Amino acid sequence: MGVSANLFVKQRGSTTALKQPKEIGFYSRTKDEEYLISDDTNLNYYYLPDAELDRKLDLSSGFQKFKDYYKDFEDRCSLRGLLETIESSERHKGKKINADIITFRGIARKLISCAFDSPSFNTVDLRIVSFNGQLFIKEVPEAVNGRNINQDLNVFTGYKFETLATLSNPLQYTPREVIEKRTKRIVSHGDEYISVVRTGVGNCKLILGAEVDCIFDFKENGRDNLKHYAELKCTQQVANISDTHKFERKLFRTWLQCFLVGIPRIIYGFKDDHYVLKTVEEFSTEEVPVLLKNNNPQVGSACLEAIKWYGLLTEWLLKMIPRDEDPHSQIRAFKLVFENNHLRLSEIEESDEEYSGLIDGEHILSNGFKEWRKSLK
Amino acid sequence: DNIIPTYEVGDGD
Amino acid sequence: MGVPSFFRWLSRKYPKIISPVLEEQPQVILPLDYSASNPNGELDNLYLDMNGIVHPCSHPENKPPPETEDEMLLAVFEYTNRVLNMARPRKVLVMAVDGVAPRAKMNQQRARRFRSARDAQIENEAREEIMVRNKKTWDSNAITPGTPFMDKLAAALRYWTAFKLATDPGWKNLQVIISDATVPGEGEHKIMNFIRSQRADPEYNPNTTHCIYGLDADLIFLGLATHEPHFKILREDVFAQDNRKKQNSEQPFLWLHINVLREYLSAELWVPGLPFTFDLERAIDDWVFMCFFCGNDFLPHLPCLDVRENSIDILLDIWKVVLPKLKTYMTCDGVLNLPSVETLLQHLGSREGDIFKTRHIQEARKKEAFEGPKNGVFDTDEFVKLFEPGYHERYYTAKFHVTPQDIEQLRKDMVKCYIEGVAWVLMYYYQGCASWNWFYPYHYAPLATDFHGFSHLEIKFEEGTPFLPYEQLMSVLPAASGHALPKIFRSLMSEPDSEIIDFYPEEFPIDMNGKKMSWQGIALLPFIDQDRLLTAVRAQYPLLSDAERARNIRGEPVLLISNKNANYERFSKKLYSKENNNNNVVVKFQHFKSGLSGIVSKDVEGFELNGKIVCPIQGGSLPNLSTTLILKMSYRLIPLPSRNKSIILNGFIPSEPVLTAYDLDSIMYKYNRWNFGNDLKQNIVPVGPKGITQYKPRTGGYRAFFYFAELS
Ligand SMILES: [Mg+2]
Repeated sequence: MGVSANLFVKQRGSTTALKQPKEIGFYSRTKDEEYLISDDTNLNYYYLPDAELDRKLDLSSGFQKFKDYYKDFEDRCSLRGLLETIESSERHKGKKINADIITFRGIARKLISCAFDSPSFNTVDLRIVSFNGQLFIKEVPEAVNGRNINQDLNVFTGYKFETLATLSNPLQYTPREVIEKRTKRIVSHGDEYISVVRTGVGNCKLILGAEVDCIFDFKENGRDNLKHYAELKCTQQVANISDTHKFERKLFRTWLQCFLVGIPRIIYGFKDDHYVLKTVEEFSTEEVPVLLKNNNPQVGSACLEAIKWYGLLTEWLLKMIPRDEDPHSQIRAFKLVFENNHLRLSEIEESDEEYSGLIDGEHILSNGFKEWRKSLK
Repeated sequence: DNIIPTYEVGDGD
Repeated sequence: MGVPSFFRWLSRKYPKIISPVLEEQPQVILPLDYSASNPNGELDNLYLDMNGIVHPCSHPENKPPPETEDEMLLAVFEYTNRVLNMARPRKVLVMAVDGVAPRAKMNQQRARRFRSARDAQIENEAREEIMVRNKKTWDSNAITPGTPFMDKLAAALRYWTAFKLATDPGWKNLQVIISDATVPGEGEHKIMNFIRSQRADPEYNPNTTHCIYGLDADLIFLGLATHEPHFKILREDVFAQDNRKKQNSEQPFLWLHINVLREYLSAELWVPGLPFTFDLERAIDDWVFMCFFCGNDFLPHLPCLDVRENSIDILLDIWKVVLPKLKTYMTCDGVLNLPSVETLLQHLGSREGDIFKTRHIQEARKKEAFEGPKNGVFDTDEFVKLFEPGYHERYYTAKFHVTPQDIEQLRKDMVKCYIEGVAWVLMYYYQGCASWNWFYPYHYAPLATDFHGFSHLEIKFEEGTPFLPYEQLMSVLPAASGHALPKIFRSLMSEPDSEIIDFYPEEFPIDMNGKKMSWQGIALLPFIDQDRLLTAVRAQYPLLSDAERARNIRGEPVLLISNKNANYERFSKKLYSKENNNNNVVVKFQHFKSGLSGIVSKDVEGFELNGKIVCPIQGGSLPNLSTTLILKMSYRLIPLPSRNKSIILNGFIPSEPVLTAYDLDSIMYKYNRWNFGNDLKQNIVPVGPKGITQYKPRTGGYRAFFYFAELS
């Protein structure tokens, strides 16, 4: 009886713009999975002078003492801090946020890039959905419980560059010894600052949680800081014409990541073989579509195709008939989403399934205190 | 093709 | 007179630092503060060191000096108006006047105020011998804090600022700060504290361009010590002052680009093979330390380091030999590493004897190529003969009149006090004064071979309060200039019954050093005992008039003036359209909205929104009535959250580099000429940030790949 539907991944819509991103709030996540709503202890500040690029800074240094906390988390992809942040913005104004879909920027990017990247290259994942009066979308974790250590070292390299280029407090409030210790400092992952952004495409209104690296120039208290953030990005050599094309495909995915949530600056480090930081370069998020149209037309073309697909995708998430029954005490429904063989597939999770009793009755998708917030109107 | 992605003004609520 | 030897050293060693000022010469009364600056690029900020223009106006090189204090103020307005037409600050102007100085300088000011008061008697005797009858010269000891004349300049400045902010539409968002003589600290120190506090705001623009006007040579080292690379210094042309061998209306001026001096120092300060990483911001701090160690306001020179220019070149050759043996640079954010300074001075002590031989041989060549006491001129050097063996004992026994058994106990104390002084002077310029009370107790320095046994020393200071203006005046004036004080204090200076007569000797011995055939000797005045001076002076206060207790308060407020500005509504609403008839509440503001930061409160001088402003001078100027056009307020710096760091800030974009590879190589390898008064006009250099990115193109980068391909 219930919903089953498929969307063809190379079909595209008509939307070519996003509603201007605005910051609802923020939270920081501790290494202990505690969520600190309206708290910014994990927001870093950028600092890396041009003179530092003359020094042969090594991005492999300290790999053996890496604190990867994120592996040990009980619910790696949990919505809890996003929902708990939304509730705090609703409590002081007495009404729901008018939005249709609540999700992470990472899930929005993983969807949109299906239009271009095949399931293996994309690293396709299960996505899982429910309604309450709006759609809530969650990623299913990787199930893990250029090869082996040489892939883990290329992952670590990104977290070390983000640790070398930043400070935990403003430069003006940081003592000189903390700047000198910075090359010896332990690198860690799963200790984020997450901004909560309101946005939209066509007629769809969206709330995206977005993990941000640092603030580039300055912080304004009690205001949208969205124009002050930057993304610092993972690093590679460029020494030949075909290296420019390998870079341009990474720069497109990086523009897509910033554009969805209004981050205006992208900063790239570059490496030799081995792990010496060779150079740094910086891009405004507005340059990238023009820069790609000039240097590589068939990649620069994808910037419009991505948004024409993002609108089609989000309209068909609402038009593939999940119930949007508004009364927050009416019975819920619950669905899978996949990408498989140029189709995206969606199916209800009927009450016989092991998931169905737990996403409907229990903690696995929406927090009990959030269900009480909204059922108390 | 001169068209490129841009933002639009929100609903003001 | 010829070019000063310091400027001959700059034009020889660093020729591309210097470039001409450009002027528009419009002849109409020039409206155009608002047109594009001809002398390249715009200034955001300008700082005026005001004593650098009060002195040229009142004692000019022109045969007529101004004949009244009213005409002196009128000349200062004409000169500052010419300075702003060259410099055109878009965002802020600071007018800093010398206030009460630390004890470290008061004992050096006292010498010059006593010395010039004796020169005034010698000329008044020459005028009396000719005798326009009774036409005495105006006493230049009047230009100090707390006098009737500075109290007059304080009103003239605040009026002339209002006239410009009311009448000129170019000033419609310029912010003017006035740090008058009633606010303590010298102008040079006030300006550094301002720049340092603005730079500590997170909202600060890393690319604000800056300028200091002033005639002092130390401004170059203070420009470097800011670590603002977008910096230029404005000065009168000392090379035209030679080539003139006919009025101030056509006197030319110079820019000195600190932006390009850093570019020279990048090659000059390079040392290969260091154990720690080379870092130009710390190398420049050590070089600025050497420039203040061997030429200074607060300490006497080492006997070895007689001329500052070739002395810097000697200390740098020692630092280049010592540095690869050290653990670190010698300075850090204004703090010394005494272990490393002890090794630098031990190396100088090993050269000192041969420096003395070569100086005496050179003076013998200068000669043949051409061919203590109770009072009067004399000379201690003629007995010492530093160029002949055993001078160490002969120096101390002649200078201090000390028997040879006590020389060790004396040497240990001078080296302690001199190193505490070197530590005080470095802290003064890098973080603001550590004590207002500290001073060096002696007329002379140790020899360089004396500098050992202080590596262990721990240096500490207290910010005691600066003196009140009459305590300052008593502490630096001779009895001859007593007319600048209230009548009551003149008795303490001059009656033989006074508890403090011994501080005011009518004549004192002057010791010519180095056989200097000039004015250059040391005046051996007695050092004031300040607890004994203050208890005498403060006993008079209950006999002052209330009009004389004013002029003797601290100007704890600096003052800010604005005019329909970007902050004018916010300031006017909180400060003046008040909740209650008090002065309780205060406004803190940040760099982004207008280009200035600070803390602001209602003015204490009695300003109000519908009042009248009227000038204090008889030059024919408008009573502006313009409290409707203008706001003025008491102003205060935001105090530093942490110690200031010698680093470049995030987002600094450099200018175009000026030096070619041969300019760098000829500096690295000392490759020794310009007809510099003419050849200087070939220099022009760009100002402000070039491009929009913080980093150079380097191979192995996406945007750099196309850059080097197109450049091929
Ligand atoms: Mg990043």
